[PDB]
Amino acid sequence: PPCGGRLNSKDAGYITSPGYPQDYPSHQNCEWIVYAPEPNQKIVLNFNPHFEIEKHDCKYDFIEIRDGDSESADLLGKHCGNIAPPTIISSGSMLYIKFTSDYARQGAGFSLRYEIFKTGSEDCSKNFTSPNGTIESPGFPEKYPHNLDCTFTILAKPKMEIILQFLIFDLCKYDWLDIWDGIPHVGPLIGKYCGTKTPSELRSSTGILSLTFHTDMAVAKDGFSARYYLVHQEPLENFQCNVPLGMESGRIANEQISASSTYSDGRWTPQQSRLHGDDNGWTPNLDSNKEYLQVDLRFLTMLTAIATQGAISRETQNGYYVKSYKLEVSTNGEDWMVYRHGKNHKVFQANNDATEVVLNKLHAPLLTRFVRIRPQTWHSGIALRLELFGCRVTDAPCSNMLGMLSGLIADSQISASSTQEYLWSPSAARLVSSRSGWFPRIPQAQPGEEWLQVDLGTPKTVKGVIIQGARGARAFVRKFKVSYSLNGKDWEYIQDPRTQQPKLFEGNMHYDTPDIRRFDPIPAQYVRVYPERWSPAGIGMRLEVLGCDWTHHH
Amino acid sequence: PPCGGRLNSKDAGYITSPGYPQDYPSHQNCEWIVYAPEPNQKIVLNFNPHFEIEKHDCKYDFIEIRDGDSESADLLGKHCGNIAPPTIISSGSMLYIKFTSDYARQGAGFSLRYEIFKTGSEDCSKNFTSPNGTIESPGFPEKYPHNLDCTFTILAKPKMEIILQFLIFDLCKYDWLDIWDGIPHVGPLIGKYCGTKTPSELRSSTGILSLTFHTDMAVAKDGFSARYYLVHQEPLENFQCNVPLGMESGRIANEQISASSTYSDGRWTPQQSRLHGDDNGWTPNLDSNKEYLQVDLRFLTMLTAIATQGAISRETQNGYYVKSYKLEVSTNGEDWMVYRHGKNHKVFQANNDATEVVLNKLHAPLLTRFVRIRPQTWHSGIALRLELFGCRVTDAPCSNMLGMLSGLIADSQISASSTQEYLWSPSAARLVSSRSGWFPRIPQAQPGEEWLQVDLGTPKTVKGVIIQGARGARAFVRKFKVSYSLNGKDWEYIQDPRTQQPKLFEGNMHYDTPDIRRFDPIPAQYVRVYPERWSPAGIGMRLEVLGCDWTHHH
Amino acid sequence: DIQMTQSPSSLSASVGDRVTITCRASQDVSTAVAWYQQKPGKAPKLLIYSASFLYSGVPSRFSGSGSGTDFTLTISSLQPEDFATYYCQQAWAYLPTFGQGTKVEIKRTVAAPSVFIFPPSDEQLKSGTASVVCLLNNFYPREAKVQWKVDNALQSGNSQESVTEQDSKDSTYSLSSTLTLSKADYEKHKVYACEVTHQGLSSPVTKSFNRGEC
Amino acid sequence: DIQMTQSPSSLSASVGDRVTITCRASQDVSTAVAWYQQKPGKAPKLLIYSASFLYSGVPSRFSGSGSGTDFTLTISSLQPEDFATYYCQQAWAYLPTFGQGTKVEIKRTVAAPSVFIFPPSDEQLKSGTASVVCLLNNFYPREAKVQWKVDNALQSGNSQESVTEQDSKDSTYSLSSTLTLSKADYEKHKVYACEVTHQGLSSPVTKSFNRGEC
Amino acid sequence: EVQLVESGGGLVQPGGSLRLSCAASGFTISGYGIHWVRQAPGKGLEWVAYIYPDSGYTDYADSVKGRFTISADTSKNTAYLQMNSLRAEDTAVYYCAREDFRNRRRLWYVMDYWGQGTLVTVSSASTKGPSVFPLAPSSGTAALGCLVKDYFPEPVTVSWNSGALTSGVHTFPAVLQSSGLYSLSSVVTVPSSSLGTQTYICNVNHKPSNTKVDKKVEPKSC
Amino acid sequence: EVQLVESGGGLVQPGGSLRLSCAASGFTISGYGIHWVRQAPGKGLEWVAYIYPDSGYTDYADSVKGRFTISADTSKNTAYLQMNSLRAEDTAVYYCAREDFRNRRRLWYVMDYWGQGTLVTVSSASTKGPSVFPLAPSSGTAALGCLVKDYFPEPVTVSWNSGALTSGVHTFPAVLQSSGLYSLSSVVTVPSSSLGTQTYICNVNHKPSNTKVDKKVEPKSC
Repeated sequence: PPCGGRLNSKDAGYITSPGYPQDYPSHQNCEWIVYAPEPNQKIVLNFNPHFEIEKHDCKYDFIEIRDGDSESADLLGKHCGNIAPPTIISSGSMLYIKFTSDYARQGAGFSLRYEIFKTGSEDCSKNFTSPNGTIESPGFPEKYPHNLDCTFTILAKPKMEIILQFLIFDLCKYDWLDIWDGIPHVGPLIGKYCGTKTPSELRSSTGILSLTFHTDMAVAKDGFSARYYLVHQEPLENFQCNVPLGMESGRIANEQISASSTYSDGRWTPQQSRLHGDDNGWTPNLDSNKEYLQVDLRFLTMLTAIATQGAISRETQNGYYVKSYKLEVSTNGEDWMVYRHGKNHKVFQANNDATEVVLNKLHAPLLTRFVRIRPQTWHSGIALRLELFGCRVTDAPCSNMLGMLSGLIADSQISASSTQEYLWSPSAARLVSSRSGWFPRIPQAQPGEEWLQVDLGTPKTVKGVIIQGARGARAFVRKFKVSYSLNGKDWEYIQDPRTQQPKLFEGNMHYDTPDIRRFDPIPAQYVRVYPERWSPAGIGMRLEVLGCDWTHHH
Repeated sequence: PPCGGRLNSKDAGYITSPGYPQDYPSHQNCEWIVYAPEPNQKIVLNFNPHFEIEKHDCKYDFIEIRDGDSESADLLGKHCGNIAPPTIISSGSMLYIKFTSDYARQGAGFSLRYEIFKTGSEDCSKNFTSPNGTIESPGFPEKYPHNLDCTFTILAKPKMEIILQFLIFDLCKYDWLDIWDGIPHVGPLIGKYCGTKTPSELRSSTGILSLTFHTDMAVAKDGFSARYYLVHQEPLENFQCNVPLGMESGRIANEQISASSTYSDGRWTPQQSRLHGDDNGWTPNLDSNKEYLQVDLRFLTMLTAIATQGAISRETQNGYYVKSYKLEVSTNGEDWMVYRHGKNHKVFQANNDATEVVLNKLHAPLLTRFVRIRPQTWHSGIALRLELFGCRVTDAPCSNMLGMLSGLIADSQISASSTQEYLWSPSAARLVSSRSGWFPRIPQAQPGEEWLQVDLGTPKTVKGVIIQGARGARAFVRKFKVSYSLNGKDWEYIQDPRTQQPKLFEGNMHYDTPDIRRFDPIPAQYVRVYPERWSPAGIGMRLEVLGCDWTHHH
Repeated sequence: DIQMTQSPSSLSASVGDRVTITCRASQDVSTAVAWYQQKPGKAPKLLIYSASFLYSGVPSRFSGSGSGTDFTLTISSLQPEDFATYYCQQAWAYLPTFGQGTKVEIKRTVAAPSVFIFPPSDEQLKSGTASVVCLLNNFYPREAKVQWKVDNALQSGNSQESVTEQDSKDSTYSLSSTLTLSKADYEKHKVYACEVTHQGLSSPVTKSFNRGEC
Repeated sequence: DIQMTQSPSSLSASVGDRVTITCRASQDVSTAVAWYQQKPGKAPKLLIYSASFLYSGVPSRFSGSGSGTDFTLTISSLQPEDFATYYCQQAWAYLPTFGQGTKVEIKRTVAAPSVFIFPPSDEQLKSGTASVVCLLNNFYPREAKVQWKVDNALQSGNSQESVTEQDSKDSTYSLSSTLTLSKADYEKHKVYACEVTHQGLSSPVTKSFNRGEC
Repeated sequence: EVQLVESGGGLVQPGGSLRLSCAASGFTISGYGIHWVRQAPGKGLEWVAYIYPDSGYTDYADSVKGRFTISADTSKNTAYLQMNSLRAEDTAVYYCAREDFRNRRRLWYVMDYWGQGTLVTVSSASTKGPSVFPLAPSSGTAALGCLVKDYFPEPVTVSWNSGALTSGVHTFPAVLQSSGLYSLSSVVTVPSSSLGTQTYICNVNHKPSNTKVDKKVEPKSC
Repeated sequence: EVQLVESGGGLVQPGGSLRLSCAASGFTISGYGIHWVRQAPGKGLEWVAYIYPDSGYTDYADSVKGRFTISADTSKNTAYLQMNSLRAEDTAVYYCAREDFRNRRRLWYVMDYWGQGTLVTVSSASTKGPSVFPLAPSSGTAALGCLVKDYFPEPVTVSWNSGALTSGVHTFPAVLQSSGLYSLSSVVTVPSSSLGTQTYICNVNHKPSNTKVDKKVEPKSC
């Protein structure tokens, strides 16, 4: 019975060092997460006075309570010895406990009790179904005289884009509103907002977009008002994936554009990098190949071309421009890939002057969120104007992301052949959003032996998979096969007609930058990816499934 | 107002981070000791809920409560964040608190309240004045149905040796009895005893010898019975400091003799190293120059000669013997000095055979407690029989140690020109017993500017000083002068007749091994040592004063 | 204990006037000072914490300054509803303490009172004693003279005033004068009257009644 | 809850005999078991903790073993003073629990009882009812037959026994038989007697009295 | 919704004892600070005591130290204030207020939610239910009321037609008569056309005596 | 010296309430474990509840959970046990015992010091003081005693000559009569030569009725 887990504190419970009161084993790594079922609520822990753990200076054995979830939450306490810790009340809806044991000597251990601590706050959450409506604070334009902690999620039928736009925003410890590309703390974070930091319009085709929203009576007046729209799309076949993603049009907001630095005078800001801008452009604080213009596309986007120009100094008529550059991309803005062509990097031939435009279509389309252009050579200085071109992965017909990334596929529908940790969070396998990835028990396994499986929950038309490496000697899958099933019990491998043989799909060349693999549309409730080849570090994988719903007679 | 100190919890009090509730300063090192006036008692602390200290993982700012006194007591708790620690009850009569602040950002801090926690235990302490009597547990031979925590101290008029000898000893966490060469936790520890570890006879001429004695109801039957005697001595002038210290006679107990190792068969134990023993001798487990025979003389003794022999294997008639050796000495068994002759070490020419005895008189007498002989060359193997010769520093006439080592001179009677720590424990200046030593504020001072001073408390005949280096780049004083005074206000330097000039005494050649300096007996209530020269690390010093009481007409 | 003393201890000021209560602490208190608002017969409400931070729901017209030993509340655009008593508290020492409080009064147009006079009722006389009321409904300012006459025998030291708390809408007071005497003494006289001098009357109004009436 | 059950639930054994109480726990308890000693009408005393450790003051003749689910107390050289009831307790679960207890009795030489008989007193008869006592002072064993006769009418189901707790010095019992009847019925008869069969008498002793006496 | 409701206050003999209850709804009281603040009739707010139930930390104003004992039953989500050896000058309304300090150094010892207050009165004087006499109109706007006379202790509560009539009413502050008993009057002004064709009943209520008498005021003569 | 002294036990109506007090002398109770253990007349020891006052940790045997509330006032160095909704089968003697756990894993939940016990009796039956009748000798060793009859509740305490005479006395266990009231007898055997020339007075005491009657036993006739 593997120690640790995730407990839903709706019902008060206990957590104790494995043996307790029997002495705890050596070489031990229990971690728990205690969560309340409402954002509203807090967790409270009270320890049993009979508490014994090894002394010294907690160098060796100890208990650690952290505030939130994961090891990078703030440390509420680290204890060891014979004194139980004092009541720990969470500040969020979640707590993380970790027990550590050295390979030498032990003691009785510890027992605590968890339960929901009620603060006074109200859960004002609402789901939004309707074609158009207002999402706002209760009582807006004024203060709702109560704490709040609320989920607003927009849900859209497939083929419908969600447009969210904020009218007023008036709020980072007391108040905040984060926006999620999915279910909160399951989908990726689009961004945390607070203050009068009024957030730019968002267009999501993920099928959900949700806001978590928290307030305090200590903030005198605060609230927000937004509008949402559900606009029908129509996937053409005759459709090129080369539309501009919106530097010139502005569909990419200033908020989304950033850079390593900018000139001291502040007259060559990032927000001037928009293609065809009549006011200078982007230049950094120095000119070196260690510099970059960053655009956050917010949602997982397909990039197919880059177009760049130089810039004429509006105050001096000088002509600055980039002559060549590298491209650097990431799904989360933390893990980065420099675009390759063959073995080594790809140097893009850019401009010959300030005014004229130079286009560069990528070799093949690249799936990402954050984009960095990186100047390598230039004339005079580093000037830059830019458009990005591509389209949505959803613009293909029957090509919806089916829930791994958002959270509409639950943890319960995500299974695997083996897993390396005794007790393994199924959300670890989610494309982009998972903090690490799926690793099997011996991650250097024999091919066709290991697999990850997704239960879509009802029979769907499945048309592709998106495959990604693993974040946390960095594993990714180099080649794989796919089987599908309706019964969960009778399975067909996706066949290759040339070879007459289970088709062997290409995988990733990188632990972060994912790859879309499509195939003839088949009916399936269950899909399985079986790795065949991988990087030297072993199998590490994240996955999403592409497809759409089933639909005549007389 | 320097933060930290020593508080006597007889009256309940408060301790808070300097500013509290004003934010605490950066770069901060407050340490406190909270002590109960009876061994009997425990300390309890309760914290104020309004507790704020910097987070992260207590890497930077924190509070530490340790169980006893000093940094090497067990850690009862280390806290940081916004959660005050839970009640901490001591296990002894003392607690140690330390607050740490980084050079970056702070918070409100902390406040706690201290007071005596009553456990139930009885303080059965007695002082012993009388010529002869029994020191024992209450109710001995049986269990006193109560916890106990008691000081037994023997006090002797000067010129009287104290002899303590134990009849029965029947007791290391629940029960113990430590014996102190002085006032407990002020004088040196002679040794901690517990179990049926029946302690050997002790002869102390220090003027006090005391026992601390602790029991528990969890130990079913325990107690001890001892006898003490006060025997009059008479200091001769015609007296050589060359008496045997008691390997052959046995006045040095087996308990006191030890070694790096011993042969595997257990037939050459340390307890066979007694001079003229008819059963083999001492041999180690290997034969190498990294080996030693150790004798603990218990009290600060004067060593003047070493006599050694070899040994004939009683079971095989072979002849083993040491040919040369080095001598290694320490006042506390932790800090060691290898005896020198001129620059380099002193190799002693020992034996030429097993049977015959070889004497070696030291160059000049050496003041120590722990002695190690260290074989360098030998015939066949390392065999050793041994006598140590010398006498008591007290065997000189009017040469009593006047209280620095024992604690009969109080902290209040110990003053200095400067001191390096803002708030400076006066007991730091005590010969042998002090854990570190007296250091001035800039320990590289201008000569005659700094001084340490001892208020003997009434006008005495002072006849010498004992001077020692400092334990905690190791300071000792190489040359010094001494002034004395009756008024505390009119001061005479001890003059040198040859030079007609304040006499300049030789100091130490070592941070541990002390040196006795005597002089014409003068009347004095106050004595001052003024360092003139020192080691490269600066002034560091410990001191005792030698002398005796004032006494005719018609 | 740290003592807090408030200045002034009471004030009247017109609607829309800026208004400034002050609070001096008996020793440094950093910015750890709170302001509460108490309307009569109701629990206090937090307005300001940590010297200068508005608590939730509080009209932005309230604001606090201060930083050590002197602190200041400021109502910038005074409203009728702001009639109340305002307390500062130090939130620094182990033991909290408050100021004695500043009572704010709203200054309005002068309002002439309506004076009514009530005799006792049979029910009351029958028990033992009789009492005669004089309602001065709704007026301003509160400073109003009441005189009683019993066959013109200007009685005094045998009756009592009770004044309503200032209306937090119309900013007016009402006042009751109740006149006690034994039925023995009450029957001595027939016509009792009540006279009211108050600024907003150009001359004294006197209300009266006939004992027996019909 | 963890249940503890003790074996045997009572025993008699001679002075100097080794004696062995046993305690079986309803699930593993490591060595976390305590033994208490209760003398009648007195609070329990800790004897043994953590299965095998003597508590302070306890005669070394007591000792405990056990290690998991079975545990055993052992009094090696039984003494009269050791008459008592002995409880085991588990000191492992969040909630403590005890065994039902083992009652130890000391086996001595047979002691013939002294039988005394008391009539009622005037004081008592006057109120309403009368009661006639039969003290059997100091005997062993406790198993003793009492018979009552009222003009030889072997009465039964109209009287009550109360037995002293075994003396922890001489190891003997005393016993009282109290006979209730109304004064109405009591005057019917003159000579009442009490008869005592008990092992240590070679034949039944019968004590008696004359009503009125003088 | 965060609420506090005090109870258990009232008249009490000097030297006597009494026990207030502060009862939290909407949140768990452990892990907050529960303070008692008292206010003597028409005087300023006095801080009296507090408790922080998780820790047990309590403390008291000198004016009550040794005589008052703050405490808390968290299984009942309530805080108590046991007052003993009661003096006259303890007479006051007693508020209990919440302090939210965990993670909020700026709101330490700040009292964000206040109970409604309960009235503790300390007098050797005994309880006494009131006499309710009507104040009858004459024989535009005429006015009328009720005279609540000869009661103790405070407070009385008046209403007209059981709350139906609020606008225009004026219930006066009780004055302390020379006799030692309080008396107040409640009046309402109303149209002298709707006079004499409308039910005007005042509703006097006095918890301390358990008296309700609803008196109907009319303009009578002959 | 470590001591515990219970108080506040006695007769109580079923459904009624009662509050035991365990009062520590010699040590501070916070930072120990204070347990309540009960013992139903002539049956085994039942653990009932406990408290660890520094933390607040409490817990209860199911047989009392919801009806009993253990607590502690450390300013008074006392622990309490508030029992409510009292059933008959709660009738028992109630001991409070100390547990010393800090730094002593082997003595966890071990109860090292026990109070003297207080008797809680739960009956609809009312109090009743006793009648004391003498048991007079005859007309080596003759014996004599006192019959304490018709009382409730338990216990009665007998002594002879106010403690002066202990050796040879035998106070019997009260039996429950069919009438519902208890009765016991105390006897002492003594020399029939020192008989009739020696004061023999028994001293019966019954707290529950506040009765002391010291009855003098003589051998009387005619």
